[PDB]
Amino acid sequence: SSENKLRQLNLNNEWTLDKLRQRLTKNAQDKLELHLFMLSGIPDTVFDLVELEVLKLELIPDVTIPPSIAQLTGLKELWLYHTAAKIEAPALAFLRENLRALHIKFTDIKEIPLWIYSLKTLEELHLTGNLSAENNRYIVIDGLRELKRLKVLRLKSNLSKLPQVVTDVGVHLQKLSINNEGTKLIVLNSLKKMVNLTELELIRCDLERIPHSIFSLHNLQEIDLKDNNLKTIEEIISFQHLHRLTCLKLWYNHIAYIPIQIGNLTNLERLYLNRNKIEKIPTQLFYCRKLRYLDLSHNNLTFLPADIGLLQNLQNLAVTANRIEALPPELFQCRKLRALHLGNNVLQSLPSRVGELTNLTQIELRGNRLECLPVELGECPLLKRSGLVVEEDLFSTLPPEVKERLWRADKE
Repeated sequence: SSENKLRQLNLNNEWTLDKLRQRLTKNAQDKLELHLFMLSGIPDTVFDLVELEVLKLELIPDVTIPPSIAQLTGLKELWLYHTAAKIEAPALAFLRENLRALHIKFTDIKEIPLWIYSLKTLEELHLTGNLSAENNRYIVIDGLRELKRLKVLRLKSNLSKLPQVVTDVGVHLQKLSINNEGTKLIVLNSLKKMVNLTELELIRCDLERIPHSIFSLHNLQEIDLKDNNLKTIEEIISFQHLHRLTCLKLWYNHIAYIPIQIGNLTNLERLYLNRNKIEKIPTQLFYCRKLRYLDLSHNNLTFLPADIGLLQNLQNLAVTANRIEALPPELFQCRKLRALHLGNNVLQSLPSRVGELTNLTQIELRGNRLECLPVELGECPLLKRSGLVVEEDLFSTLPPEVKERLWRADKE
């Protein structure tokens, strides 16, 4: 049509290849992406960007995805933010055979392309918006069954319950992520069907108690229950049967204590308990002897038990913003430590045994009640001034020789 042609010509003239290349971004996931927003359509010059991996369209009306999309032979992801998208069969056949991730943020069904359920090779789907209509609960995802290659489903949709169609896709799904924006999710036994899941995120779902369905997910490797108003977590006793569980995130809750049965989660390598209300660490936690990452920051801890020295694989330890008076000497038996986040405590001294931390590259000390610093920080071969985060006057207490080598290490 003549009207469409003139509008398209004008858009192409406004979006030269040089301008598009200046707009490209190497994004956080190291992917080459183009983001377009608030335009009248898609400039045809987009499809000369043959290196593109991610296309993001935001708030673009009346969009038609054209057959030249097949020129983007490395396109893997398409993001549609408030952008309805029409397509003909050649462009769709290309997406059906090559697109790996689809993100859609939508206001209502009008912004959901009916062709998305035919995207037979899709591995990830991310939906942000309400999934239901009158007499049509969860219709937006009824078609998930046809996405037989799907590995990752992310929903940000204020769900009262987990839709049955989700639990049905559990044979092949590997990662389920729900961000419920504080809407209480009721799980009630249906989650047990997602036997292939290795990663589960139930974020901001007002769970209050860890749901018992999780115990049936015997392939789980990682669980994240951020911001669910958890006060007690006795239910972790049943995690002892999840033999592949290596990452437990219960951060950002109201947890008042750590049950001793945490020590039977013996395959834990990363444990995040930061931003809770915990006052002490049970000694049984140190039976989690494969721990590499431990974050207990922003709790109410006064001391670290001597048994922390039994965590021989500990590499990153954070206890920021507690009220710890001193560090046990046994902490420095943890020879693999690389990072020690100790800020905003009430430390009065930093033990001389820090010199034994051969692999230390990062130590945050600010906001403590230190009068001086110990010379033995100079014994840490890999530490640089940029990794020693402390007030300048405290840094000055080190020997000039030590201070010289820390400064050099950065500039070398």
